[PDB]
Amino acid sequence: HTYHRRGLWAIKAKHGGALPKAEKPEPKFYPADDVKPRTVSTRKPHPTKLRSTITPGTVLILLAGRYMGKRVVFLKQLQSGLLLITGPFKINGVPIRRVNQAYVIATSTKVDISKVNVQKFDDKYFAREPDFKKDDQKVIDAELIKAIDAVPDLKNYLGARFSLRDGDKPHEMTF
Amino acid sequence: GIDLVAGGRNKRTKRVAPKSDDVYLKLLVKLYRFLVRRTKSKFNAVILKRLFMSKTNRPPLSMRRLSNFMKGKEEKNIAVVVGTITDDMRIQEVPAMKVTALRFTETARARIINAGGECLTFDQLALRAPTGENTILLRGPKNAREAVRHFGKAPGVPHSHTKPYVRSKGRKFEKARGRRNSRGFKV
Amino acid sequence: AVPLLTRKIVKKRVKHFKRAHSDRYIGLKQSWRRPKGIDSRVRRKFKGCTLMPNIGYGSDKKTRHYLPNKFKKFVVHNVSELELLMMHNRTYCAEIAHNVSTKKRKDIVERAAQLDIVVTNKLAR
Amino acid sequence: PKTKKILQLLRLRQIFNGVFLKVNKATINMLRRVEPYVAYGYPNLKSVR
Amino acid sequence: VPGSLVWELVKKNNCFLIKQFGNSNAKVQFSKEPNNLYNVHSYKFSGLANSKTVAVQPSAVVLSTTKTKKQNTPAKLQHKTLMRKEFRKMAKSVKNQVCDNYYRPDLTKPALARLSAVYRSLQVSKSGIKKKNRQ
Amino acid sequence: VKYSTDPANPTKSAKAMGRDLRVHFKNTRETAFALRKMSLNKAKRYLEDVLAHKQAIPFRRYCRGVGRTAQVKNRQPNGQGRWPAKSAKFVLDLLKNAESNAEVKGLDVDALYISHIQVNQAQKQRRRTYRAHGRINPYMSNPCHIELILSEK
RNA sequence: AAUUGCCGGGAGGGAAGCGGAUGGGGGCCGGCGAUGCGCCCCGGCCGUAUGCGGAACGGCUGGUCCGCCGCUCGG
RNA sequence: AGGAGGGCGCGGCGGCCGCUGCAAAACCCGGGGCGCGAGCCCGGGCGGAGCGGCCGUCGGUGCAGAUCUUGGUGGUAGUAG
Ligand SMILES: [K+]
Ligand SMILES: [K+]
Ligand SMILES: [K+]
Ligand SMILES: [Mg+2]
Ligand SMILES: [Mg+2]
Ligand SMILES: [Mg+2]
Ligand SMILES: [Mg+2]
Ligand SMILES: [Mg+2]
Ligand SMILES: [Mg+2]
Ligand SMILES: [Mg+2]
Ligand SMILES: [Mg+2]
Ligand SMILES: [Mg+2]
Ligand SMILES: [Mg+2]
Ligand SMILES: [Mg+2]
Ligand SMILES: [Mg+2]
Ligand SMILES: [Mg+2]
Ligand SMILES: [Mg+2]
Ligand SMILES: [Mg+2]
Ligand SMILES: [Mg+2]
Ligand SMILES: [Mg+2]
Ligand SMILES: [Mg+2]
Ligand SMILES: [Mg+2]
Repeated sequence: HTYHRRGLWAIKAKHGGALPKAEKPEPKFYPADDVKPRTVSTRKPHPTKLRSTITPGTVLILLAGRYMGKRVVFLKQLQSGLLLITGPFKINGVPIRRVNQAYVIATSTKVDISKVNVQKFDDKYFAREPDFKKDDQKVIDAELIKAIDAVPDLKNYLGARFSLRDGDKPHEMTF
Repeated sequence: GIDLVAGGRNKRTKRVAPKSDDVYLKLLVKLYRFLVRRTKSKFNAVILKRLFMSKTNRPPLSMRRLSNFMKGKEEKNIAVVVGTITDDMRIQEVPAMKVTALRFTETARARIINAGGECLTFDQLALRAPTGENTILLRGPKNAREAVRHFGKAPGVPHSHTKPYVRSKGRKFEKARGRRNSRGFKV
Repeated sequence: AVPLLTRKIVKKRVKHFKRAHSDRYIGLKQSWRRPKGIDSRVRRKFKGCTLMPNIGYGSDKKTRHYLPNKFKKFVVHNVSELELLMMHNRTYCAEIAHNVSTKKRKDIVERAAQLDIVVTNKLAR
Repeated sequence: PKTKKILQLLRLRQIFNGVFLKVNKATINMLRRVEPYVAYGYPNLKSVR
Repeated sequence: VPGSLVWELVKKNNCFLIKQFGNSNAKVQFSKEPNNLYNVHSYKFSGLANSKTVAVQPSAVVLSTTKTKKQNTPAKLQHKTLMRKEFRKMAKSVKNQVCDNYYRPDLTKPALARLSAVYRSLQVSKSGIKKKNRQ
Repeated sequence: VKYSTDPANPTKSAKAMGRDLRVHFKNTRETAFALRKMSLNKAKRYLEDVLAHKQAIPFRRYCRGVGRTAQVKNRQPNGQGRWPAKSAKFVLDLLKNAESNAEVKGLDVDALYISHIQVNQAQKQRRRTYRAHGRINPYMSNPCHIELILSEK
């Protein structure tokens, strides 16, 4: 509940802000109606907040899509705000993908991914426009299968889909 | 539900425009709507209101009243009436007066001009006196009408001098049994 | 052209006020008539009865009289009446009158194509 | 009619309308006549603010 | 007879005014006269109630403005110019005879808008519409 | 003349018509309903049987106060049926007209069936009857128009 | 129009019709819904100044257009 | 109950602006819309000769009732008989 504009300072931004007078900047057709021109908007929409239970290397259950119920490891949160996930593709067959923060559930099981390089993966990599994608996927699992093998039973856990069964109350389950 | 009368709306009525369709009067109203918006003058506000008034609410004014209301104050003072100036034969001396009115009779216009005065329209008074400075606002007799004589208390109640509505005048038209003691009573 | 209207058109009632009991009698027409009987359920506004029009149903002033294609309609009878929409072609559309013949409809439709005026019934007749 | 008039002088023309009344003998006896129509008490700073 | 007086006489009914859909909120009004840039029944745009007026009609585009001292003489009331140059050169002349002259500067935007529509209308007249403008 | 139904096979069909025929409309409507898709030869034998009191006509509407016979028990389980002779003879005459119209066209009489039959109300004719206390009442007939189309298929 | 026949469709446990709200089925509609807009190789027009002709605005200066030239080069 | 304002519709007259044998009026339609509404606009059909809108003004100017008038038509009913 912090008041950013609590004080009339405005100078911690532009300390050397004592500057001079501003300098203000044929149609070939006239539209017959006074339409205010559309310029690009100068508003910064304050990027989305990551859920505090999702941290790099934590496990996610997918809630919708063609991979509903897939137990998947979380890697990174992209600039657009979509989480970066991998299956990995060897165990459950889920490739590298970006998923919305909704449609996933953050479990309390974690994996260390510190020595894993996820840098070239970003929003531009998923631009709607494959052999090298197979290589990138191939070189990101072998860096992660071993850490999955480090924890007992984590491999068979990641290779199974989550499902609700008789008598299961999602609002009581710990995960 | 909120306890209010007629929902709190105003039930009194008033004129916000002239009922007539005279284009020259409509042009006067537009001019004086502008003046009361952007000069904030009490004088101009009265002129705009009277420009909406009906014929019986703008009684005619005679020369006798004008030459006596404007007695010594006829220099650097324009007489203003929203109505008609009529002539008066009962007076012989007519001083030089500046008079603005909606209408002049041709005898009143001749009487003013021959005396050295001027007859002005309200579009000319706006140029001379935009805020109505050095003016005399005048009204004719509102209640000097034969119709008003029949108004008030009924003719057959005590202390009433209201005119009855009689088809003729004479000894056989409403003078007995209610008008003297020899026939019944006298109200 | 491209409609200038951008506010969404909302209707408080896309439904007609059919005259009460016009279903019961063949000779009663559906055009609304305000009931005026002393015992009338519809006049007294009992629940479950026929609805009565009132000023609260009126539509937004900014979008009223706009057709579904976001234009306002103007009926023309010849080419000269169609020329009057050339400066308003973003807010007004042209409808050719019902009794205009096929020969004159061709002329109006041609001139409106030159002027970029939209004709709502240009494929008729 | 007497209740209607008093609630007009207190400006309580609608249900769940609220006003501040300063205390004196004149106002208190006005309030006693419209007691069944009203709930009142002594406000604190948090209420006033 | 000034323009304010003429406006009140011709405002109600007129040989050029077209009214439709009655006198409800449905009413739609237009003007048919030349030297009425937007064909709208209003004092600002009226070709009958104004001493100074501009007309932007095709023939080549004819621009016409009226002479103030020739009101009593209709045969010499209109000073007409016919232009067959490029759009910008025509747009410059319209701005010169209407705006820079102080001859109705309030009409310079309606006049340039109408010149655009008239020139565009002539453009498709010589070569038929090959694209529709719905975007 | 336009009938209410087109043959849909005009070359392979024949029609017959009758206007203002002096026979009760209500009786003829039931007779026409009883042979709606009937073959021409079965329709003729059925109508002759009706004339001979061997087959009844089922009365389904316009049936209030009609007796029960058991000759109509098939295709009308309650016995409501009758033998309208005038309405049967009038239809038989139309069937013979359409049959000869088909023979002129060369269509074979066999494999001919009624694809359309219709009874419509003609303008009523006026007569008079006398009642008690010097009163006069209407006494009306209800003639009908009959339309008939035979089709091969 | 009332009212009736036929054809096709739909519904029905001692009325039906009616208001509101959805759904199922049908019948309609394409201004029912877009395909253009800024940057670049091909097609194709002229400033500045001039002679001349008409006709403007303000209250004597300055203005636009057209057709013709003779320098000019950006559209 | 009652009053008033603003509008919708019908028929003339004085004016203005139009339409129509490349199809007017009237009528029909599970056609499409506009208006809170009175109503209006368009589409398809039929029909085959006239019609509309705006301003002003005028009137034999708006129907569900009146055991309302005249005409036509039902159920009763293929019944009473
Ligand atoms: K029986
Ligand atoms: K049926
Ligand atoms: K009239
Ligand atoms: Mg309220
Ligand atoms: Mg009230
Ligand atoms: Mg006494
Ligand atoms: Mg509606
Ligand atoms: Mg039509
Ligand atoms: Mg019996
Ligand atoms: Mg008898
Ligand atoms: Mg007898
Ligand atoms: Mg019918
Ligand atoms: Mg129907
Ligand atoms: Mg008419
Ligand atoms: Mg008459
Ligand atoms: Mg009458
Ligand atoms: Mg009637
Ligand atoms: Mg009534
Ligand atoms: Mg009766
Ligand atoms: Mg009768
Ligand atoms: Mg009867
Ligand atoms: Mg019997």
